[PDB]
Amino acid sequence: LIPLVNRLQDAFSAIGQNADLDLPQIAVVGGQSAGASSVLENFVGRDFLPRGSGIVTRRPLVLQLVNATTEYAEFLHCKGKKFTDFEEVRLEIEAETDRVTGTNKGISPVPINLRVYSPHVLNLTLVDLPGMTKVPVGDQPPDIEFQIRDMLMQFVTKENCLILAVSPANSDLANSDALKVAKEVDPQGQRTIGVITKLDLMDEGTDARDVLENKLLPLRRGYIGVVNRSQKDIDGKKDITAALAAERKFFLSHPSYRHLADRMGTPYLQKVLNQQLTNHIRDTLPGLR
Amino acid sequence: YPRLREEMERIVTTHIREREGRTKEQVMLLIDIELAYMNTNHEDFIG
Ligand SMILES: Nc1nc2c(ncn2[C@@H]2O[C@H](COP(=O)(O)OP(=O)(O)O)[C@@H](O)[C@H]2O)c(=O)[nH]1
Ligand SMILES: [Mg+2]
Repeated sequence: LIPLVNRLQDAFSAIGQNADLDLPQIAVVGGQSAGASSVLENFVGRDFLPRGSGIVTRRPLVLQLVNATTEYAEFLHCKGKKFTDFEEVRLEIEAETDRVTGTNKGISPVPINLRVYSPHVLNLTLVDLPGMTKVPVGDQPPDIEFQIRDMLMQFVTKENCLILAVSPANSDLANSDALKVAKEVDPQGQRTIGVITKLDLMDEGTDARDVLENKLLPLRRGYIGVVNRSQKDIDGKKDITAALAAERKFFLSHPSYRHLADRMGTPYLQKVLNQQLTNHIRDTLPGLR
Repeated sequence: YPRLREEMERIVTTHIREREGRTKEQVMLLIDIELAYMNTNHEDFIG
């Protein structure tokens, strides 16, 4: 079923003018290879982002959804071309990245603007940022760490902006740069939500049960655990439906997560973000009405 | 108490919003009343 706040965007689309909801911007932040771009991919529901091991995200991708009757994408460059095949979108993203950054692992602050039209996508804006690193590699100047942080500090330091802190499960939580940034810009935990991405790669004999129960490093809004497609599966062209079925099997099966099964997965993350967004319009509805 | 501060501020601001919708009607209606009739009986050259 369609949640009410989506039904509103459908209605305002039917009206066609002079009305729209005011929603926050969503930013995803994490360390390199954490799995952030597989989180945006899962959330949107279309496999159009470049993904894989190593530096991939070299530029800020400002994905802007729009509600419409037909599914397609477009860029603010290559004006007028309507992309109905998202593989072309993915290749265009890679080509646009290379045209500016170069091929020797360069990083640039100039954002890439993409707009996606689809039936039930409210007007949510999503931002993808290029990870975080400590040691320069390739044709990267020594001070790349500060430039990447400075890129982050232009999005997560604004209000009206949710933050997803993405952190791998097979790396002790104390090392996460996502939480460090979220804690620095959102000390009270008001906007931050935590995502734990690689629960299937835990070294045999360990788990993240202590982190999923919000005990080890208490965060106001809790932690949500997800399992995405491995490198082989993405190279094997596995469909999202199979990935979701696998995620459900994993959480339902793992002995340490059976009692948390109903709070874990991508769909639950969707519910949490729908409730979060629904609660940012409550005091504005009287004006719309 | 983050939950209680959040709710309390949401409620008091939603109320202030529902009242802006009533405060602005009487300002429009007072200007309309100013346009309905021309009263030259006081504090004017003729009066
Ligand atoms: N097995 C497994 N691999 C994952 C999971 N999440 C992410 N990965 C791997 O992480 C790799 C890189 O993730 P990526 O999306 O690039 O994170 P980014 O570097 O922030 O873009 C992908 O190739 C995935 O195969 C997971 O839940 N399980
Ligand atoms: Mg990335």
